[PDB]
Amino acid sequence: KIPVEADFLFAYSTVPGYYSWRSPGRGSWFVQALCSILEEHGKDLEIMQILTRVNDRVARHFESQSDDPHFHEKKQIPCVVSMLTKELYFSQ
Amino acid sequence: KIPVEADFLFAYSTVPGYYSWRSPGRGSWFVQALCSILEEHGKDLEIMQILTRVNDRVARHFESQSDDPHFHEKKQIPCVVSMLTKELYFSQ
Amino acid sequence: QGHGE
Amino acid sequence: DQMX
Amino acid sequence: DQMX
Amino acid sequence: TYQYNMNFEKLGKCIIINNKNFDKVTGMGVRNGTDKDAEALFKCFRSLGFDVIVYNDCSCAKMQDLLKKASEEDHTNAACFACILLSHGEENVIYGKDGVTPIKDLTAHFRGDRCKTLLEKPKLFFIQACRGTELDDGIQ
Amino acid sequence: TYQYNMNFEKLGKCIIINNKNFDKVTGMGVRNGTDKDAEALFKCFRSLGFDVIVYNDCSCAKMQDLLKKASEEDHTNAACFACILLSHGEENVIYGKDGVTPIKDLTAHFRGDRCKTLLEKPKLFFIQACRGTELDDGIQ
Repeated sequence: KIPVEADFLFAYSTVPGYYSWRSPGRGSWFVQALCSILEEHGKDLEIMQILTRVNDRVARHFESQSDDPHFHEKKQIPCVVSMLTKELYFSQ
Repeated sequence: KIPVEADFLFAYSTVPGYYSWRSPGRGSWFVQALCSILEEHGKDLEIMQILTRVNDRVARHFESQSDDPHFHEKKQIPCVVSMLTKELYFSQ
Repeated sequence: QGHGE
Repeated sequence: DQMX
Repeated sequence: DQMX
Repeated sequence: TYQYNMNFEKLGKCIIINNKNFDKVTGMGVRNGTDKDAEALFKCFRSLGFDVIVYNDCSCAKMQDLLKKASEEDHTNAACFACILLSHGEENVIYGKDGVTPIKDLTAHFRGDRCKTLLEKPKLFFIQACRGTELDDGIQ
Repeated sequence: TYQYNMNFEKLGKCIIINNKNFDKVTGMGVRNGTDKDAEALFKCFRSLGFDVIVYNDCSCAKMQDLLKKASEEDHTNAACFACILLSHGEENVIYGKDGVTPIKDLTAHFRGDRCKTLLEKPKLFFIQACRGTELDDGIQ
């Protein structure tokens, strides 16, 4: 028997309760980060290693820009939820 | 700047909305599995590798048993939520 | 694959 | 077993 | 930037 | 014994729901920049080996049907499954062009007891959407 | 680098909250088998190098205060922080002996802006508790 909720993985762009940022001219922060990491390590790193680097990239390389001081210089951290039972490599 | 919600990791015994199992004689399934994996790999595997193995151990090695057919032969899968920005090793 | 500290 |  |  | 078996004919199916324009009734604005996300995602997942298809401005009913139908396909020869959601959203819910729908209902179709061909195979969901209205001011 | 820096005077603090007995008014029964969990966790995290402290049958106020004070201590010389919660629970909340308290509020104390000596350091929370009343019948 295998739990029916097993082997799922949710890669959220942000943590519960928070906003998620998107730059109109470059796309959302989360996707920009995900694609740059996958393009460089998509075939040689385990999925969690990849998403962990995505968390770091989003957390460090981005900061909101707005006229309204209320939304000025805000940060963001993605959220990975894993119910996986094995390591995942996109290859071989 | 670093996001205030960054660098947290929540290792839940079960997924949102579900029960979590405990044996009065051996302890909770999740704790048994976690200690078992940590005792053998706590100092040589990355935290996510450890928790993924815990996920698999809880999912495959346990099944509930109750005189009540309603709570008989039930399964469980843990839930790891990560906001970590780096890999975590307990050694060195 | 290969994970390594 | 019991539930938590 | 805009929020989603 | 610690890695998912990827020795399958296909890596798997990948669904990208790209919601840019929403019904005036929802009050949600245009998600400028989501086309660049969708295209960049298309290339990356295609490069990984996924058979990806992009669906634009889906209604809640469409998204539901999309995932339900996918969960009913034969994944016997696939290594896994992936779904990317790009839209406005709130805690536990994502917007279709006509309103919100539970993320839980979109993914439940893939539970082990509802999609036998993906049993013991990874089911990936990437979600770009708000989950509330809190702001992270950052520190240091 | 891609790994958390572990070159600190000590690995860190490990707080274990072992709730076995609850007030009658909560409707929660005794959690037989939890002492065995706590004992095993304590030995295990001590072996890893954590300075472990075990609390028992804590009220909601004690749990909140205990974690607030830990977050106000100086972690400058520690690599990380670990907290293990053993108790009854419902979605998003955990039981004290006299009631329920949000998990978010217990962990919020260690946010980057409220516990600067743990900033950029991993903050781990292991939680053994129910999160609802759904049962997983399993498949295969």
